[PDB]
Amino acid sequence: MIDFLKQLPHLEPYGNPFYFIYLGIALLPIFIGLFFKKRFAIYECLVSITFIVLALTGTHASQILALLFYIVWQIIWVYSYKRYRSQRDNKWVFYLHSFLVVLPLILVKVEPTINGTQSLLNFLGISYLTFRAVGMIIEMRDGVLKEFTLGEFLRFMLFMPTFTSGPIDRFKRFNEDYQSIPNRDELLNMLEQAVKYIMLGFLYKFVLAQIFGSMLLPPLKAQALSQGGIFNLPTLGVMYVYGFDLFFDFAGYSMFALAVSNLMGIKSPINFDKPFISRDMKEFWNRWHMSLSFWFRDFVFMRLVIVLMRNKVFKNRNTTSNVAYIINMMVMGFWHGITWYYIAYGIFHGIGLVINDAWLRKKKTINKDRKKAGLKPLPENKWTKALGIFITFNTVMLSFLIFSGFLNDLWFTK
Amino acid sequence: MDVKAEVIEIIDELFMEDVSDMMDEDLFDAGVLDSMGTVELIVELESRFDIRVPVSEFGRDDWNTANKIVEGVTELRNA
Repeated sequence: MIDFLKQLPHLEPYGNPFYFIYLGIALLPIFIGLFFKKRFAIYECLVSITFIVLALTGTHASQILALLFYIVWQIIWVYSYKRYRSQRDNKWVFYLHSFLVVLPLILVKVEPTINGTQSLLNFLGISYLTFRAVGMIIEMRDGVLKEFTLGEFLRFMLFMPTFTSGPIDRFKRFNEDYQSIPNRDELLNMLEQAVKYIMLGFLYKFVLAQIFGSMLLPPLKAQALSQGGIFNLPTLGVMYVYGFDLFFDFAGYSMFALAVSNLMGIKSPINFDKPFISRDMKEFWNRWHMSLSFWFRDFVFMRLVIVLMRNKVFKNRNTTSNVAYIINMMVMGFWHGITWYYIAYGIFHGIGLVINDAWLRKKKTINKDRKKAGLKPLPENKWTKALGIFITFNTVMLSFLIFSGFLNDLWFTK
Repeated sequence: MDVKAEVIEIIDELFMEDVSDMMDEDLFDAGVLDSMGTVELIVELESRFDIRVPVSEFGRDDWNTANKIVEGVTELRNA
């Protein structure tokens, strides 16, 4: 049965330009359908299952079973909470259902720390699917979700264009978007945006990410390794080159994801908004991997701050804000993986954001110190702005060096 | 007791500025609430009204003006 799945044809999602010929032909009925305000429920799941399967039919095609296990496991615990939430509503019950929904993801991440090998529950989109699943447990807890079909839950959680890595979505927003098919010219507007996003994605992924990733990055790493030491000039090279590579590869993907989604009628959340012109660390997270950041903001950060303010655990206003930042960004690090550098990447942006916030507080009190002592407000102009951008850009780029796990090669190969 | 009167009287307890007459002001822009100040209001809005406030559905344009805070509390109080 595993050998059958391995024999099965394989197409990596947005792997080449010629992939879009298949998906284009395939989605064409769906898109034409939406102009007459109708969806083909059965055909939409068939074409979704095909492409999800084709994305998973690699040399480790056995993961399809891990996905099949996952859907069953999620149905159980989502419905378990749905059934419960009708009558009672308790803290710890919600915590248990949250833990259980994330437990396969926890097992996948934790495994190679113990084992040195992968979990059996591991399949491609697992890290991005889990957010959709827990999302419903959280939304039921807040009493903002009450009614849903198994069809509605399944369409959302295992949506085809955003499966592997694509933008994180929330149920209420996805469902309403799917529920009301956009009108004729708004739909044509999405076609225009889809054909735009594919053109850009082509440049971003197959041109630019190619130059940075496969052309410049490999010899730069090779050289940096020969040089040795805890840092060298070629290591400053990999820092920028990888940074841009990470951005272009992921942003290009995200655009493809958004484009395919558009052809499927719904408009998934965006991931990037000119992240490098950000003057602020605070601003950066409003521009970088937005769907992930905006999720973690509302579901991990915001929720944690209330708990530390309900219980008034810390002395002042700012420590509860600081602890929430460091925990939230560290959990995000753990989400990437349980290796030293992902956790480092986490704590980095943690203390990065507290430093950033402490400065904004200090700048406001220095301005009041000046205004009351006679002096004019501290200067804010094109060069202070640029300086901010410059500091931010390099903080961000250094973090991507940590994130790349290249510092593991340079320091610890031995 | 009145829902509108208590929201008006909780806002100038933690922040100390009455906004009863000029009420449709954007509280983020008017300099009433911090990044952290909204969290502090939510906690006291829960303690006073016996309602648990959805902050994971909280949009930016949702509960920004005092009138949308008053009207939103009443909807969550019974319905």
